[PDB]
Amino acid sequence: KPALSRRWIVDTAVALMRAEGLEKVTMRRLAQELDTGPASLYVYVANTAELHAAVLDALLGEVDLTGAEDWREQLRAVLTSYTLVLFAHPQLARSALVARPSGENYLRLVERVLELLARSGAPGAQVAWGVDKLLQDATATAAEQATSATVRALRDADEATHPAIASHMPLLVAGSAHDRLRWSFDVLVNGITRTPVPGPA
Amino acid sequence: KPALSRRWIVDTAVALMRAEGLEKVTMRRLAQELDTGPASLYVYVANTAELHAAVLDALLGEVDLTGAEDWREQLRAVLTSYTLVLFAHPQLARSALVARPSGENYLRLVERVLELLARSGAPGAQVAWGVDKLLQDATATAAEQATSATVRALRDADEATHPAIASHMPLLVAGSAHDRLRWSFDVLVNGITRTPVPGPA
Repeated sequence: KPALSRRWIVDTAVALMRAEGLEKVTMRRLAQELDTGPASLYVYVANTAELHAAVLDALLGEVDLTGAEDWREQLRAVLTSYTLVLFAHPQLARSALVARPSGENYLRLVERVLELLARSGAPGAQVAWGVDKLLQDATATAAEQATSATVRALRDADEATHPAIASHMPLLVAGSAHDRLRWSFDVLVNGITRTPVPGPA
Repeated sequence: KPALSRRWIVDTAVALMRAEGLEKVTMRRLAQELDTGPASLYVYVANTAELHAAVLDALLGEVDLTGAEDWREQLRAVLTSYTLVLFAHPQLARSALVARPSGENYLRLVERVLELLARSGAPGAQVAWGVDKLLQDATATAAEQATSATVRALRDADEATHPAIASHMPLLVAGSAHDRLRWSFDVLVNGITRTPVPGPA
């Protein structure tokens, strides 16, 4: 008869993942693990993605929101360590696009990314929409990591029929995921700081 | 005894999705539908994500690679219609992060995005890495669409404990998915055109 809590449920999910994978972390396997039914757990975590999000949140307590002073380089460091936790758990990146974390560690990540980005001097609307974009970008890139046919098809596209593709090969398919992430960080920071957020559609 | 082909398998997947959803489009339901076994299909489509990618490719024949002359506005139009097909099929966006399409329609989308982006005058490395980023960005945003706890937690963060969050509310959670996508298109184009791609790590 111990009382069911959100904390206990997620601590159990975390332990289940480390012991058995994450493919094993289902609401039914968790209900069984807590000697209760799925309906009980659903009041705390509403679905699989909320549950993966809570587990991701837990894992984000490891990331350094202190340092490894100025803002762009330290921004890049936090976004990298966020990304490195996602690369360790690509299914959590995949689920984070369906439902983002909402626990203390994620709120702390966001507070910090916002703090650093804000030092750029850019207007507040751009820092607010920007940190969403910097987070979504790392998450989308970690999503693509193994838990290619496109690359083959691009190499085989005919210069005659697809001249823009031929024109841009080998670079269209070149670079490490690290190289691409070094580049889109700069692309995004440069764009975020320079692009005003318009009013309502 | 009709001969099995990639085209036939995918045309069947497409018909199965329209009739029954997409949750129903599995390799086993498809093998059954073609009076054959899963092993036969795997030579053509290696997994679920390759299969979703082929179905996404099919659906991309609808997108306008003609127009709705100059480059930035027409770029925005193609990326929008790509995005609108993804918003209709969010699980295809989700799977497209795991395995991108590789068929004729996707190669045509890429050829065209590349053509338009290239008119910016930006160096070729930036147009090559840029169209990947413009595509990944629309795909990540469509992934987040329903096939929030974060928003509640941000509204409830204490000014005292999370001042950067309070500072950036309501905008941190404001805007339509349309508003956000109008903005990141500009953010990305502005950044892509202005950020050189470095050499090897």
